[PDB]
Formats: sequence, C-alpha cells, structure tokens
Amino acid sequence: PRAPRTYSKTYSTPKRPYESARLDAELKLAGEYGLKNKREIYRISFQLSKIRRAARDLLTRDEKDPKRLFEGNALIRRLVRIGVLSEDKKKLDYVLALKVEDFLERRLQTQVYKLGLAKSVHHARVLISQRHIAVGKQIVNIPSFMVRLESEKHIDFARTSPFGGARPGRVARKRAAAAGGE
Amino acid sequence: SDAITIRTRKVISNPLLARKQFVVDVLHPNRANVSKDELREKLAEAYKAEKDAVSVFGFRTQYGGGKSTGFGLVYNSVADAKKFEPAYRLVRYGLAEKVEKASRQQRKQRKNRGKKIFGTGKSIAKKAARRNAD
Amino acid sequence: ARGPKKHLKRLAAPHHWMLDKLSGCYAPRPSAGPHKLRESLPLIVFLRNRLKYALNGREVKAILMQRHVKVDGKVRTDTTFPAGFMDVITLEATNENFRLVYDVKGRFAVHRITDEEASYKLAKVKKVQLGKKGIPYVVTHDGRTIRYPDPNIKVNDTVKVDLATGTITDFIKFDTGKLVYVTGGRNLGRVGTIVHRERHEGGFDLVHIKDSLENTFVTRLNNVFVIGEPGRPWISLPKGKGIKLTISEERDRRRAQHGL
RNA sequence: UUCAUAAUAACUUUUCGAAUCGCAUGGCCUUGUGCUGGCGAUGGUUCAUUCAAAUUUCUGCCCUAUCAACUUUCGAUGGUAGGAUAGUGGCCUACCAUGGUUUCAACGGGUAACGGGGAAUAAGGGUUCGAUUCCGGAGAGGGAGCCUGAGAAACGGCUACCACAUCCAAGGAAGGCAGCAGGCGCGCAAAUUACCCAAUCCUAAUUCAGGGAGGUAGUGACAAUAAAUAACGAUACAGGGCCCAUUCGGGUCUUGUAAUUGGAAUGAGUACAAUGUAAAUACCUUAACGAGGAACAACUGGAGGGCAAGUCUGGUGCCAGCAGCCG
RNA sequence: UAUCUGGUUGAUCCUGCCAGUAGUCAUAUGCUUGUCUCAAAGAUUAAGCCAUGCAUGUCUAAGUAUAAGCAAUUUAUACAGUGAAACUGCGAAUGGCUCAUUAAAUCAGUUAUCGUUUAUUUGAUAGUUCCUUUACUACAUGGAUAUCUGUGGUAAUUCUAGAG
Ligand SMILES: [Mg+2]
Ligand SMILES: [Mg+2]
Ligand SMILES: [Mg+2]
Ligand SMILES: [Mg+2]
Ligand SMILES: [Mg+2]
Ligand SMILES: [Mg+2]
Ligand SMILES: [Mg+2]
Ligand SMILES: [Mg+2]
Ligand SMILES: [Mg+2]
Ligand SMILES: [Mg+2]
Ligand SMILES: [Mg+2]
Ligand SMILES: [Mg+2]
Ligand SMILES: [Mg+2]
Ligand SMILES: [Mg+2]
Ligand SMILES: [Mg+2]
Ligand SMILES: [Mg+2]
Ligand SMILES: [Mg+2]
Ligand SMILES: [Mg+2]
Ligand SMILES: [Mg+2]
Ligand SMILES: [Mg+2]
Ligand SMILES: [Mg+2]
Ligand SMILES: [Mg+2]
Ligand SMILES: [Mg+2]
Ligand SMILES: [Mg+2]
Ligand SMILES: [Mg+2]
Ligand SMILES: [Mg+2]
Ligand SMILES: [Mg+2]
Ligand SMILES: [Mg+2]
Ligand SMILES: [Mg+2]
Ligand SMILES: [Mg+2]
Ligand SMILES: [Mg+2]
Ligand SMILES: [Mg+2]
Ligand SMILES: [Mg+2]
Repeated sequence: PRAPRTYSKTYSTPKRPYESARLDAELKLAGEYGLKNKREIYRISFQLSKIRRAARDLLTRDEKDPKRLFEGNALIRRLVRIGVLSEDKKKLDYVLALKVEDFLERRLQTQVYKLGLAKSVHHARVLISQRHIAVGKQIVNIPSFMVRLESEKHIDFARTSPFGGARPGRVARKRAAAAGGE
Repeated sequence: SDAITIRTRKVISNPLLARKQFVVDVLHPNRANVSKDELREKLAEAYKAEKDAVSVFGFRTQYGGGKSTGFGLVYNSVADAKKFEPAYRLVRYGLAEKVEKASRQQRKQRKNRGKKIFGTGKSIAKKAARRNAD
Repeated sequence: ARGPKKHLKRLAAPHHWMLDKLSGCYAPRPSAGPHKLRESLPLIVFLRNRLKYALNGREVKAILMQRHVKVDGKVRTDTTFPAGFMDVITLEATNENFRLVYDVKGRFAVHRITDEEASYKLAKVKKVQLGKKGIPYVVTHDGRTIRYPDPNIKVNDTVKVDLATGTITDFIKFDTGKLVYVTGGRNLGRVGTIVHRERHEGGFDLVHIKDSLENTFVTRLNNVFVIGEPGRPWISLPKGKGIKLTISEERDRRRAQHGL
C-alpha cells in the first residue's frame, strides 16, 4: 500500500441541461474561441467559481484581518500575473466581477490569434496542436495554457518547426524529392 | 551546427564517497538524445578524469526536444568507482560482467529442495540407490 | 499486534522528517536509542535527504560503515540511528560538524557549526536520583546517566556535557528571566526568555515565554529546554534565531531580500 | 508515599561477579617467553533511556418498549484474608454484608455494524456512506490447550475434538490462501501460476545473504487530467454594409454555400537509434516511411410536452410497439 | 456549488405525492473507443473449498573447520585462504490479507501506572567467588554431542534407530 495522490474533478455540468439561452451562449463562446467541446466552458466556469468562493469567503471576513490581507493579495497577485484582472482593479471586489470570457481570453489559442501569427482562431488551435508555437523556447502543444503577462512577449514559432526555420516537413520534402528526381 | 554543449549544475564535492555529484544539463539542438557513453567521455575530458570514473544516468530529454537533463557523478579514481557504484552501472559501462544467475523461480525451487534434505545429500543418494536396488 | 513493531509506513512518519509521500511505501523506523522516534531523526534521513551526500540506502550504508559519521564522538554505524535534538554529527571528511537544532518552522535544519564548540554538547536534566550504594546520578534527555553530579543540580535544569569524557562541565539553573528553547508542539524552534512559570499543583507545569521581538506564548515545561542567559546563548543559534516571523512578514522577507 | 537510598538481624535445594574471539602485537629492560601494554567484537548483574506491552480515568456510539425491570444459588455489588498474576483488580477461592444498573432507556432484540482519520453531497443547518492505501482492534475452517521467548494462547509452531479433506502397498502418513499467483463454487459484480531486489525499507552473525513486504510490467472505459478526427488559399452558387437608387448595376466593402480545385502542416501508427529500466516495455527526443473521400470514415440517446431539436417521406393501423410521468 | 418543471379539473387556487433534473473515490451492465499522464480492482453473495509454485532464513577480520569440498600460491608444521554441512546465536510474534465475531464492546480525544514486565539500542554499572587464607589447574577443569565415517528399517513425510 502506497500513499495515493489525489485525482480531482475540474468541471461541473450545470443543473438545467437544456436551457435555450444558456446553450446559445455556450455555442457562441465555443465558436468565438474555437473550443472543441462545451466541457471547456464548464471548466472555465468551475475555475471562476473556485476563485469566486475564495473571494466571497475573504470578503465575509473583517477588513484588516491577517487572513484577508494575506490570501486576498495572494489571489490578486496570482490573477494579475495570469493577466485576466487588469492592474487598475486590484481590489478583491472587482475580482468577483470577472467573467468566464476573461479567462477564455488568456488562453494560448486566443493569444496566438491576437499576436497575428495565426490568422484564424481554428488556425491558432491547429498550429498549437501541431507543436509549432513555443512560449519561451518551450514548445506547447496545449491550446489553453493560461498564458501569463510576464511571458506573453515570448510567443513565436519553435525553431524545430518549419515556420521558425527548419526543414519544411513531410509534404514539402516529398514534393522536393519528387521534383529533384523528375 | 551540432555543437552538443554540456553543463554541470548543483555540483557538490563528497569525499565521503570520494565523488563529485552534479545534475547534467546538456543543450543539443537539431539532435536526439546524447547517447550516454559519448557524454560520459565529454565529462571525462571535461573534469580531467578517465572515462571509467565518470557515470551518468536518469536522463530525460525535455518536451519539445533540445535540452536534456540527468544526474552525473565523477569519482576520484577508477577503483573507487569500481568499489562504490551499483553492479548494474558497472555492467552498463562494460567495466564489469553480468553475473550468471539462474532465474528467481529456479533458485527458490532449489532452496526448497535443499530444505527437504537435512545435512549433506551424499549419504541419502547412495542410500536411495541401494534401496531401489532391492 | 503481538510484540514490538518494526515497520514505519511512510505516511505514519513524522511530518518533520517531511519526506516525499510518493516514491516509497515505507519510511526509516529509527532503531531504539537515545531519543524518542517521534522526536528523533534517523541518520539515513539526515544524510540522504537533508544533506544529499548520498543518493539512496546503499550509499548511506556505505557512508556509515566506513566510520565517517561520528554522533557525539562515537561512530554509530547503524543506518537508522536516532540522532536526536542537540546531538553532534561529525564528518572528518569535509571536516564538518553539525548540531541538530530545530529551525523555527519546526524542523531538523542543517546547522553547520564550528569545530571548537563541537567538542561539547548541551542537555536537559530529566531526572536526579540516588542509585545503589548511595551514589547520586542524573539522567538527561539523551538517556545519558551521568554519575556524581553537582549537589544542587535539580530536575528540568540544563547542563553542559564535555562530550569527550562525558562528565559535568557547567550547568544553568532553571528560573525566570533565562534564554530558552522549545522542543515540541506548535512552538517548535521558538527561542525566548522565561517570564513566569505557573506551578499548577497536581501536574503539567506551564511556562510563559517572551522572545526578542516581544511576542509572548506559553508552553508545557516538559516541552522546554533552557539554553542560556538572555543575550548570551551557550550554543550557536540557527539562522533566524527562532523569532517566528508572521506569514505576511515572511512574504515581506521574500520580497525584500530578493536578487535574480 | 512504606519513594530513591542507607543500616541491623538473619535466609537461600546460593543468581551474577569474562576459563570467550579479531586486529595491532608497542614499551620496560628485572634480555625471559619475563614484566606489562592499545583499538575493538561478543557477552554480563543492576539502575536508567528507547522500541514498547499490559492494564486505566472522563466524555462520546446506529434502530428498537410489538424488549420495563435487569443481575446474584454457578460472583451479581462490596468488605477482609489468602491463592494466582509481571503487577492493581471477584481475576479465583474461604467467610461475611445484600448489594449494583434503570424512564437521563438500564436489560433484552436487530445491525446485509469492525471503530476512527475521512468520502459523497452543499447558501446556512444537515442526510447518507466509511469492507479498502494511515492509526487502532480482532481472526487464520469453528472451537479449546500449550512448548520455546523479552514478547504467541502464534496457527507459512505444535496437541486434541468437531466439519471438510488428501497419499495409501489398507499397517500407517500428512492437512490449513481471510499472503502473492492461479482454480472450483457463488453471484450483476472484481486481474497474469509474469520480471526483479534497481527504489522504499525490513530481518540476520549483519554492506554482500534473503524478503510474492515492495517495486516493474500484464489485464484494466472503477474513477481523474490534457486533449487528434482537419487548417488556409485561388475559383463557381450565394448573402449582408452599399455610390446612388436612370430597371440596371459594377460587388464598388465584406460573410457564407458548392462530389469543384492548389499548396502546406501534422500526428494515430510503423521504425534505424539513443534515452529510459535491475533487464525490458511504455513515455520525452528522433532518423526513414506514414492524409485526399485526408475509407486514418465517432459514437451514445433523443426530435408532442416536461426538455434543445420535424405537425417531412414511406410502412403499420388502439396491431406491432413506444412511453421514467402526462400520453 | 441559496433556481425548479409535466400530471388530479370544463376551468382555478391548494394540500399532496409520482415523474422529470444534477450529482455520487457507488457499483453492475449495454453500445462505442484514437493519444499522453494516473490509477482502483473477488469487499457486498460464500471468514465458502483449494490442486500447483513461491511467500523467512540468516556469517562478519572477530563463536565452533579435519567437507578424505575448493586453493595450493608466495606469506602457511595446530590454525589461518575460500567455504558446503551441522552445532551455536538471532529473527521467525515484523510484514501481508480479511472484516467473521464485537453496540460502553472496539475506537477517538484526554489522563494515570506512587499498580507492572520490557530481548534489543544507548549511558553508566562489581575488587570480597579465600571462609580460618601455614599445602590449589588458573600458563586454562570435565563429559557428551551434532556435522561426518558406515549399517539399516518404511510405500511413502523436512520419518531417523544402532555403532565410531
Ligand atoms: Mg501486523
Ligand atoms: Mg523500598
Ligand atoms: Mg487482595
Ligand atoms: Mg458483520
Ligand atoms: Mg473502515
Ligand atoms: Mg462503520
Ligand atoms: Mg461485510
Ligand atoms: Mg490495518
Ligand atoms: Mg492472532
Ligand atoms: Mg477459508
Ligand atoms: Mg528471542
Ligand atoms: Mg490459534
Ligand atoms: Mg497461510
Ligand atoms: Mg502470520
Ligand atoms: Mg510446526
Ligand atoms: Mg489469492
Ligand atoms: Mg502485494
Ligand atoms: Mg468489475
Ligand atoms: Mg489495455
Ligand atoms: Mg476516427
Ligand atoms: Mg443516431
Ligand atoms: Mg425512438
Ligand atoms: Mg422517428
Ligand atoms: Mg422544444
Ligand atoms: Mg435547501
Ligand atoms: Mg379531485
Ligand atoms: Mg384534463
Ligand atoms: Mg425523483
Ligand atoms: Mg506519440
Ligand atoms: Mg468476500
Ligand atoms: Mg538457526
Ligand atoms: Mg572466513
Ligand atoms: Mg446489543
């Protein structure tokens, strides 16, 4: 018998499964950011809910209370480091005002789309999935990645990738070989 | 443009084992892993030591290729490496030989068979032979 | 269980050895020795984990066998020796000397300490009795039985064993206004001065302790170890001197002292 | 404290107080095998310390009154002395007292009840579960009994009975998987007679030996994490912001639909290697291959309402069937 | 992570339940199933029964060596090297598995042992063993005993009787 390491769920399906307005909003968010499933929105909503439970619990506590100070400013510094909470509103009362779209916006998918190296959101998704974008010389094949403020300046195609400068790849190499042979 | 470059981080001397421990950080673009023997040689002429008193293991080429990381040790003498390292590393490096061991199941079978007999089996063998003689 | 227990599962090990909950089913059970296993520290843990001089069990065994470890001036070639609080670990290679004192987080921190003072050790008096033929003797916390002590040495006191002959060199009398260390509970590693010692007729003496930062707490007397006079500790206190900075103060220390 | 300890008188079918091993074998000269002499290893009485072990104080347990009185001649409550205990103790015996618990639920019955740390669930209060990764307890087919030891009422230790069985030359002998594998049975319900001491440790005279403890692999859609199944052009069929509105209409500005059509990228797979590992898989990296219907083809349920999506086509006609409910 | 909806009626407002809904480190099962990490897993009924194979033996320079075992060479007149077997010593009472019994029982928190045993580990610890000392082995006291050499018995078992 060895000590277990704790697996844990990271999403929560909603209570009403067939809400028309909610379903349309979920499809809008999936199509805006190229989300594969609707489990992605559930995961972001669950992260927002955990952050929000912490925020409300800290709000309930009295002002100028060591728990309030320590954990509140820890949460704010973590969120501004992520980039979802702007530096203007580091107050722990605007932290309740974050929306799911805010965390959606900081995904490596949307960041690659913003930088312009991917001209389409689905293009960003595939380019990430093909091991092309590297966040600071480290290839990331993972669309979400929660890109942080301090490292967004270091997104570019990887050196091993043809875009960053390397051998082209299977299709182009085979066509070059065929052209050289004939 | 191969230029396999090597680094030894967190190096600590240790005359308790007459060794020098470090983590091997090897940067190698446009190339696969570093084929331990070659990097053992690299550390050998890096630290002014023979290729026998140098050991590397626990390597891990990080995600996306390029950098790789392992653990490495440099012993003061080849004899100390012989007398302090595990047998399997001495087998990997060719400085020792795999011991001719029977498999575990057969060893346990023979252990029980020896259990069956009290004392040496020299007497019982001839006793049984002359027993089935008549 | 019918008889003694000789296995210590990894999760059941004290959270001050603070091993990895993975990479192993069991933990080093300290053999019988000078210290309680809940309070002690096995040599394998001190070398493989705290010092990283070794890598695993075989390396620790090879280190201990060739007589490079010297616990309180003695070799102690067994892997799970309970090297406890205030013991001295000497390695002639690297000529290094350690004294085990809790860092204020409450853990057996690596304390590199000088050779000159490493000649001696300090100890708490746990009993003062009269053995056969009328010979007085004193039992310390290590279990050391020192024969023929000073006639006015009492229980809960502290003493300075020379660790070479193993006799009585000097001692400090327990009383108010005296520098003191804590050896258990929430106040692990804390160092202060005894302000008051409420008697509590019937058991479980308590003492109030005020440290240099002028913070105050209270601890059981079993849990207390006089270490010297204020401003003049008899040993070399570890880094931080056990002030127990607040978590916010620790964060401020991380922010201020910071260079990369 | 009658404690530690000391002292006197005595007592013992008189315990211990080194007839034991390794290395180095120095110094004194009483120059001989003479005198002494270091570092250890095993022992060894007692007292401590540690690993503990036994008991032990207060409080806390699920349902049930279609269980209201329960216990004591056979210990039930207490007293004293003795026996036994390692030791307190009706723990047992001898003689006495007649006591102890109970509507604040005793006693009895049930538990498809091992207790707990905890799990699910979540406004707050709670409800249900907890056989199982840690701590305790109990058990080795059901029962009793015991040797050895410091520690067992041990069961991969013995003795006997009961139940179940095995080889048998019919005289006898040997049994204990609720250990790791695996088999029969049971049931809706649960894995390979695999590798190895690499890692965690543990045992021993003790590095070296051993360890189905354990780790590694095999099966594994129990659960849990991230996430492929296409992406972008150039063309034809179109739609919206339009310069106005001679009908136009360029499409002036963009967004889709077409078995048209191009160039790219990439794994899922194979596979030189090397890393990985005790040795191997597998993962990370990576040669060489590996996408056009990119057939490398995603299902599981549903389309009256609850509840997102058809009053389209054919079939059957209160049949077949569907329907958690209304139908 | 403070939410409700369909159904009694010609129609309404209720009480009320049925049903819907979302879980579930709650399993079973059906249909599908490409990847990486991770991992439960004969508990529920049967603590029912088990073939077979393993799951505990251990030697350091340092208890015992005359294996008629190996090495016989640079270290060898008792012995030294290596070392089976056996005696000795120690563990086998740890670990692993299961939840059958058990409802002030276990267990949890908190106490007590001035009410006791404790191999081991660690620290200390003893002149007297003379008994009338003006006759003793202390430069070392005695006998067995395994291993082994040989004879058997039984159909067989970790069965062992006789002799040296
Ligand atoms: Mg056990
Ligand atoms: Mg007394
Ligand atoms: Mg009595
Ligand atoms: Mg039961
Ligand atoms: Mg349980
Ligand atoms: Mg329960
Ligand atoms: Mg059960
Ligand atoms: Mg248990
Ligand atoms: Mg038992
Ligand atoms: Mg059974
Ligand atoms: Mg014993
Ligand atoms: Mg039994
Ligand atoms: Mg068994
Ligand atoms: Mg057992
Ligand atoms: Mg037996
Ligand atoms: Mg089994
Ligand atoms: Mg197992
Ligand atoms: Mg199953
Ligand atoms: Mg499989
Ligand atoms: Mg497919
Ligand atoms: Mg369908
Ligand atoms: Mg249907
Ligand atoms: Mg239909
Ligand atoms: Mg609808
Ligand atoms: Mg409610
Ligand atoms: Mg009605
Ligand atoms: Mg109606
Ligand atoms: Mg319902
Ligand atoms: Mg792959
Ligand atoms: Mg079962
Ligand atoms: Mg033996
Ligand atoms: Mg030998
Ligand atoms: Mg009952």
